[PDB]
Amino acid sequence: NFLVHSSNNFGAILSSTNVGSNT
Amino acid sequence: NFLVHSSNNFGAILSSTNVGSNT
Amino acid sequence: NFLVHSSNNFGAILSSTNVGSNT
Amino acid sequence: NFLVHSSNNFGAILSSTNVGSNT
Amino acid sequence: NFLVHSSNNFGAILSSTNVGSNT
Amino acid sequence: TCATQRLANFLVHSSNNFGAILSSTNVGSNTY
Amino acid sequence: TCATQRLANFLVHSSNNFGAILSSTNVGSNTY
Amino acid sequence: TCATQRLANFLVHSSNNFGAILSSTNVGSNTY
Amino acid sequence: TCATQRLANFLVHSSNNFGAILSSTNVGSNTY
Amino acid sequence: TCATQRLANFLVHSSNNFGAILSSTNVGSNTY
Repeated sequence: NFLVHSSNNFGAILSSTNVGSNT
Repeated sequence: NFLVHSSNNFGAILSSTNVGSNT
Repeated sequence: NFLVHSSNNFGAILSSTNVGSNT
Repeated sequence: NFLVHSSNNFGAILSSTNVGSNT
Repeated sequence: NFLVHSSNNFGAILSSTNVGSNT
Repeated sequence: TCATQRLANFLVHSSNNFGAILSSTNVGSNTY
Repeated sequence: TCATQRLANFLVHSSNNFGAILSSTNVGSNTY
Repeated sequence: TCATQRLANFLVHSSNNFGAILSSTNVGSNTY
Repeated sequence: TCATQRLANFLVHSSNNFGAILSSTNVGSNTY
Repeated sequence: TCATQRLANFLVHSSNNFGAILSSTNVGSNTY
């Protein structure tokens, strides 16, 4: 399909539900 | 399908539900 | 399907439910 | 299916439920 | 199915329930 | 890269949070 | 990379959190 | 990589947390 | 890699936590 | 890799934790 590669960065995620791609 | 490789980084995740891809 | 390899990093995860991919 | 290999790292996980992939 | 090999690392896990994959 | 702490105090209070509350105080320590 | 702590005190209080509360105070120690 | 602690005190209090509370104070010790 | 501790004191208190509380103070000791 | 401790004291108190409380103080000793 669309062949993703994030190569992202973060931090101090809190009380969320989803952090990242989905299919 | 879409063949992902994150290569991400984070820290100080707390009280979340999901951190990463999903299918 | 979509053949993931994370290669991620983190730390100081606390009181969460899920940290990583899911199928 | 989607053939994952994490190669991740962390530490100071505490009072969570799940840390890793799931099927 | 999806043939995982973690190769992860951590430490100072405390009072959690699950640390690792599940099926 | 010059960095140093010499601080006296700090207080925190919260009755019953539903969410979370951080308190970070570090020096020079890069965090991934 | 110059970094050092010389600090006197700090206090924390919370009745009953539902969530979490960090308190980080480190020097030069890169954290993954 | 210059890093060192010379600190006097610090206090923590919490009645009954539901969650967690860290307290990190380390020097130069990279943590994975 | 320069790192060393010369510190006097530190205190901790908590009535009845439901969760956990760390207290890390190490030097140069990489932790996996 | 320069690392050494020369520290005087430190205290800990907690009434009845439900969870856990670490206290790490080591030098140069990599921990897996």
